[PDB]
Amino acid sequence: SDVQLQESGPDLVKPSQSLSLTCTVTGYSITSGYTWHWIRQFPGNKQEWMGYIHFSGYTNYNPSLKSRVSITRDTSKNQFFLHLNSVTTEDTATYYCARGDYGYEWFTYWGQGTLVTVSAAKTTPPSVYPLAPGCGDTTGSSVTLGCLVKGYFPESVTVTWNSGSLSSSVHTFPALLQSGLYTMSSSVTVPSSTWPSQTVTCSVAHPASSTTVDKKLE
Amino acid sequence: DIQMTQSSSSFSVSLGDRVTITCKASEDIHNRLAWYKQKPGNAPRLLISGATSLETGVPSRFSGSGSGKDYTLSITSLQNEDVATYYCQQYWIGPFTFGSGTNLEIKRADAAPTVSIFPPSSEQLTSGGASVVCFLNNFYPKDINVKWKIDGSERQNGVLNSWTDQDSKDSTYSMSSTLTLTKDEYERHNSYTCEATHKTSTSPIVKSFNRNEC
Amino acid sequence: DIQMTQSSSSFSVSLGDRVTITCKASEDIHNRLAWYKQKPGNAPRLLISGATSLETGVPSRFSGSGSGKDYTLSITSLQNEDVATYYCQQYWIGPFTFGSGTNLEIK
Amino acid sequence: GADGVGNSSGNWHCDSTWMGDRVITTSTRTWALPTYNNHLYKQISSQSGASNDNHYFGYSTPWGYFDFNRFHCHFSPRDWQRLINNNWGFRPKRLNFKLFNIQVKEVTQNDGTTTIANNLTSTVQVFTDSEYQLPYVLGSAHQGCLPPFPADVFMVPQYGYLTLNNGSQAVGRSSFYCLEYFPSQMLRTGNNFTFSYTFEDVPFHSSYAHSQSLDRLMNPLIDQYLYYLSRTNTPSGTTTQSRLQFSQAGASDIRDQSRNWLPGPCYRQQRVSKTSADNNNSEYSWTGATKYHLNGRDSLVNPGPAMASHKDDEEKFFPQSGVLIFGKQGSEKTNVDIEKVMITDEEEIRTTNPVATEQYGSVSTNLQRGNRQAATADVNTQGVLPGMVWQDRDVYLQGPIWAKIPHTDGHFHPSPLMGGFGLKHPPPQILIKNTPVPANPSTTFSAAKFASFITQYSTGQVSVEIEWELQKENSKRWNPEIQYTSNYNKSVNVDFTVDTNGVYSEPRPIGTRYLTRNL
Amino acid sequence: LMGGFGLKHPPPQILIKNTPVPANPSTTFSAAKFASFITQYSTGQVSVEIEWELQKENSKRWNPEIQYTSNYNKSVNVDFTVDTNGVYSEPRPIGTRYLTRNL
Repeated sequence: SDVQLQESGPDLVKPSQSLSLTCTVTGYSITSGYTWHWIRQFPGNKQEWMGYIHFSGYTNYNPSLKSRVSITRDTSKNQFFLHLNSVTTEDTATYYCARGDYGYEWFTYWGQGTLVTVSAAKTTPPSVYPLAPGCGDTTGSSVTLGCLVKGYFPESVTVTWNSGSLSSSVHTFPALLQSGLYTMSSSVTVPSSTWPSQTVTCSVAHPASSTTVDKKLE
Repeated sequence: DIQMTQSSSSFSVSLGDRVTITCKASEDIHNRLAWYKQKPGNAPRLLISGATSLETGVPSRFSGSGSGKDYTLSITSLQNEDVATYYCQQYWIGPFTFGSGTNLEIKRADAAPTVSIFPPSSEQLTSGGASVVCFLNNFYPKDINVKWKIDGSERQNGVLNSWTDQDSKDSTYSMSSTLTLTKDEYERHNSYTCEATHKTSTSPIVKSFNRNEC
Repeated sequence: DIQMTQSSSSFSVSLGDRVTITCKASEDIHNRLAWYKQKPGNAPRLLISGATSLETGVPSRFSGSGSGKDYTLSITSLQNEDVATYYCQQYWIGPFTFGSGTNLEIK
Repeated sequence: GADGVGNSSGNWHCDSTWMGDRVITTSTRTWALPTYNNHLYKQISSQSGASNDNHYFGYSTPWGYFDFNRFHCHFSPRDWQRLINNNWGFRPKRLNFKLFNIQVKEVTQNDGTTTIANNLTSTVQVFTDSEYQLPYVLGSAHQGCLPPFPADVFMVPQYGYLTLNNGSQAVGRSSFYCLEYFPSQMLRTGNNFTFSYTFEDVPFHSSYAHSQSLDRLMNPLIDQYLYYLSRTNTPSGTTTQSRLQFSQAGASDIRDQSRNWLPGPCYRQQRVSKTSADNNNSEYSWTGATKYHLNGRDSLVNPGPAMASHKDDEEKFFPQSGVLIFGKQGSEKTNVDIEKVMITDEEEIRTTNPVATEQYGSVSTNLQRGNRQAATADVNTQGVLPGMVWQDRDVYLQGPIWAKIPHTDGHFHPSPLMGGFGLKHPPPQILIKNTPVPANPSTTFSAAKFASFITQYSTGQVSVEIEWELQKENSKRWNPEIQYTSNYNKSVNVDFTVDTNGVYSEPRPIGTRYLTRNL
Repeated sequence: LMGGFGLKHPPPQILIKNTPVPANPSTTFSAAKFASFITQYSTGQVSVEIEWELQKENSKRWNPEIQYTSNYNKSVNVDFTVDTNGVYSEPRPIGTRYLTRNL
């Protein structure tokens, strides 16, 4: 899998509100060629094509979305924008901007994508708990530690590890919803000779609530 | 709208094998069909356009064929980079529509899980909660089972199990299992155990700790 | 009489999932078909009429489509209120006839 | 006409030729026809509750009809342009119609699998209501006429009509016409149905705009000789003392000049502006719109009597229901946003008919006297008056072409209000149905109505050619007239063309008045 | 320039299409463009005959002119023939100038 282009915008939006996203392009000019499109993916998996804006500035939209979508451009900035009004929960998805080699074919370059969640559900920051060994034996060659990130709502948190060892094994477990809230975890394995001895810390960021919590292990 | 249907929803394959994916359209697309590749946590990338033309920089292993309603994407010898989900897209008419996608998991040998149990933190107990966790790392095949036993008796309620996507390098899977109880209930017992049952053995890998050991 | 047959007799689903129910008529109804929802111990309620028109006050999650012999009812994201049995009804000709019903157990 | 199975019942005629005085627009298109109401006539009515202004009672029939009451079913951009650019006016003269190459198919939905095949024998029957004994539907701006673009295949509309009603229910006088009670002609394949018509002396649609205007019409250079009332009172040292003096209207005086004719009539409309801002915020869509009412149901007054849509410098405005509005190819059915439609503009008239949004004039109210100031009041509705003169709503390529003059004890100047040609006996309604096909009957007799027929539909092409007359230009106007042109500058798509996905589309509405004649 | 005869009004373009066949329409009316047709194609033969005029030779050239011949020697395949799997093939391009006229 791979590409270029970057989207930016708010992670959270309240329902009846309008969603506004920006796509900044580098290495190419919005004018002079190609149509720039917007596509979204619901968390399940499918891709849906929202609409596009031509180099000339002409736009075409998906008929489903047409009534509440508007795509515009700022040539000076080399950015194109998406505006979706009357957002609903169904609107939650990852939004991508993409270039279309035009004329005969389609989307040559895609952005990273930005996840947008539509919820009033209330935005809730996670509770981060350190996962340190619970047993009656000292570790062998290496040790596994972790961090539980529980009860947060708008999806997408980022767990970053900091350890003594310049070599580690990290596992980020996919977030799952239960009773209207998300919970996720992450684990790290490091040489036993480097943990109790050298500090390991997990940093959890939840952009939606402007939070970041660091938890030192032990 | 033209509807595109993709054949196998998922395939597992290893580096070197040949894989074929199919896409059929509700109506004659006239070869205005493109194929995209999407890695987990990543955006899609254009492999082929015009049904058979490879995009620049795409390796020769990829090829596409088809006409009318039915098209196919073939990968001669799978490469590690190849793991991803593939989507077909029609640009015959607006609106452009995509297929459901086919997930290709490329990654292997059976591997028993490395299991670890973790008691509730002081921070959570302070707030009145109590979550015990068990990590089952680097195993294969994917199917696995975790049984929670409080003082020897199973516990079915309050469980969250999350599997990771197949590892892009070693092709193994990991799973996190959390058993949440209230601090009140938690302090009503001593031994907490999770039993991991997997293909790699008849006897489950068992881990546990006693609540009065500290 | 025109006979209506409904597809899945029963479905289990949870809040948030999408469900689709089908109804086919012995003869061409010409979109004179309505969908009703019935909770246990409760009477039926009108969701859609004219095959695709939502009744007032019905949430947008519900939608209907179809023509001729075959029609379908879809619920985009199930809600707790959604648990119930759904029946299709034809009013092309008398006597009006109902489908067997599909029981949706949400939880 | 008649023949065999492997024989084309007609060729494809789709030309357009100009003869200097006439011009014939031939045109053929492929069509398809399902079986409606599953072969039965169904009674239909408003929805019990529904606002009174919206009740009705009538029937829908298994019959489908044909229609081309849209100029673009005959003119092609280019062509239209030719016409519209060099002709003081034009009108239709005669026509010829023909259906042919009819073919009847029969679908088979066996389980999860349909399979269409030829039902050679079975027929489609056609019949033209040449005696106007059927509720004339055409002319009602319905949509299901011919595709502007040839290459487009289309579906035939279904015939339905309306009678009297006392709310959602019927009233006796209301009649129920049955389409089988006519002598349909039955076609099988290798069969064609031709028929021809001749229009009746009607007036050439005025396809020109006026250079002079009622008010500014006399000669500047010379003052009249008739006098008018210049002043009433007069300076008496400090105070005025009433003393009426008169003047002889001249150029400077103009507004005061004596004349000979009056602007067309009017029926005031609310003004709305293309600029969201200006417009008062609320729902006066119905409440504020100009209407009229019969038997207690207020109906809307769309295509108001022909009257200019905005004064000088206000192309931004328009009547609430004083103009014609078409959708931009694609535009959905309801509550679509301003950006999805094309609004017609009738400034061209200003010169003779009043402005839709502004009152006709202002008549005096009271009778003044020393102890009583002179009254006056503006008039928002002026019915025809002697000496009035005016112009009818222009036409527009994709607009109606004609309409049937209702059979009444009295009409007044019948140019259809939606614009077009007002015909007493318009092109007769053409109907078509597929003689039913009783699917397998039971061995033992039953006198019930047959209800199980073979599922099947028809198709085949249709052709319509019409001869129009023209009135060529003829002005000694030195300086260039205005003409309709297409933009020079590059564009991603040509106007009146198929996009990238082959979807033909009319960019703008094209009127008819470009050439300039004096008043 | 590509060679040939330059014609003011050359043989008119001949076109051919298959009048569409709307596959099964819905009972209830819709004014949309028809999009579901019967899948089908056509076939049949075509014939073209043309009359060409000629200007015959006429030189007092004594010695033999050059002519276009086919190689005498044996070959696995005849030129302008179908191979073993019936695939006709033109071996070489054949010009037109062989006969020799003086300038």
